[PDB]
Parts: sequence; C-alpha cells; structure tokens
Amino acid sequence: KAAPEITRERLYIETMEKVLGNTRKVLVNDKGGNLMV
Amino acid sequence: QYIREAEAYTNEVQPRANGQAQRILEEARAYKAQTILEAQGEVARFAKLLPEYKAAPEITRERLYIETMEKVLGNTRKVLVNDKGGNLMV
Amino acid sequence: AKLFADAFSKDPDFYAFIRSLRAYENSFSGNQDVMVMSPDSDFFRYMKTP
Amino acid sequence: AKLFADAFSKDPDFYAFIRSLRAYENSFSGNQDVMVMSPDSDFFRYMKTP
Repeated sequence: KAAPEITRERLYIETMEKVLGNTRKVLVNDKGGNLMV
Repeated sequence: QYIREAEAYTNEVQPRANGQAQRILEEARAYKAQTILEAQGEVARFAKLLPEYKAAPEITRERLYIETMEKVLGNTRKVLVNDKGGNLMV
Repeated sequence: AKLFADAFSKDPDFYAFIRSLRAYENSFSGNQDVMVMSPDSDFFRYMKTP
Repeated sequence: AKLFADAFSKDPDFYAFIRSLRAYENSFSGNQDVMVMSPDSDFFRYMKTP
C-alpha cells in the first residue's frame, strides 16, 4: 500500500525471469503460419 | 482303477465349492460395510465445510480454484501457442 | 445413495464445484497428456504488461 | 479456511496477483514447454530500436 506500481513491476519482472529460465522457447513472427509437434 | 479314481475326484471336488462360496459371500459383506462407512465420512466432511463458505463466498473460491489448477498443470506437458492457427496434421 | 441425497441438498452449486475439482486432480494424474492453451486465456491473465 | 478468509479479505486483487505469480513458478518447473511469442508482444518491448 505504500507504493503500488514499483513493487508490482519488480515482482512481475522477477517471477517471469525465473519462469522463462526453464522452458524452451522459439520466437517467431505470428502474422500467419502453422505447425505440428 | 480309473472308475474309482474318478469317484475320488467326485467326492473331493465338491466341498471346496462350499469353501469358495463362503469366501465370496463374506467378501461381499466386507464391501458393503466399507462403502457405507466411507459415505458417512464424506457427508460429515462436507457438512463441516459448508458454513464457513456461506461466511465469505468470493475469496473462499479463488484460492480453491488456483490450488487445483496448480496440480492440474503440474503433471501435463504443455505447448503454449497463439491462436488464429490453421491446421495440425501430425 | 440415500445418505448422499440427504446430504448434498443444501447448496447444489457448491457440491457441483467441489467433487469436480477432485475429479480433475485424480484424472490428470498420469504424465501421459498434452495441452495447448492460448496466452490470451483467463488463467494466465497476470502475464501481460503490468 | 475461516482463518484464511478473515486474513485475506483485506485486498482481493493483490492476493490474486501474488498467488498466481507464485503458482507460475511451481507449474513450469523443469519440463519441456515450447512457447511461441512475438518481439511485438508485451514483455519484450525493450528489444525495439531505441
């Protein structure tokens, strides 16, 4: 309650940094296309 | 000799039928008792849980929702993909 | 059946919600599965900018 | 349950936020999970040119 936005932003960044350090990623433009496992 | 050994078989096989029959009956009785007792347990637990939910409805829920979804996403492989997709012929 | 019927007829909706979540828990136990969400779904709401 | 309710009824939104952000850490915990994204999505907005 002291300062909402800054703590909220920091928490977001930290937790997503932890989560994206375990899952494989492929980064592609999603303007059109399709694929299968 | 064959006739009398067959007679021995005839006189010996039948009692074990009574044996197994009594066993299957008694197992059915055990099933009955266990089922009714489990029913009592579940009804009692729900009876205890309900009033505190009728205290505070909205936050009793989302906690339960998240707590079940944690495990349901715990043990399944997942592939997060954006929508507007066309086809998937593996 | 008699006991359960006398039991749950105090709030149909709540008994509907519960006993369904435990169904999902006990059903998805095995690791054999695969599941394709979309990032714009609801459970992943808090993954956008703020 | 009632202790949880009386405690957390102070601010719903913040509780939902933090609880989801802690559920995420435990969900995707060392498992192959491919994720397709754009450099035009929300989180990578500082990969642009300035």
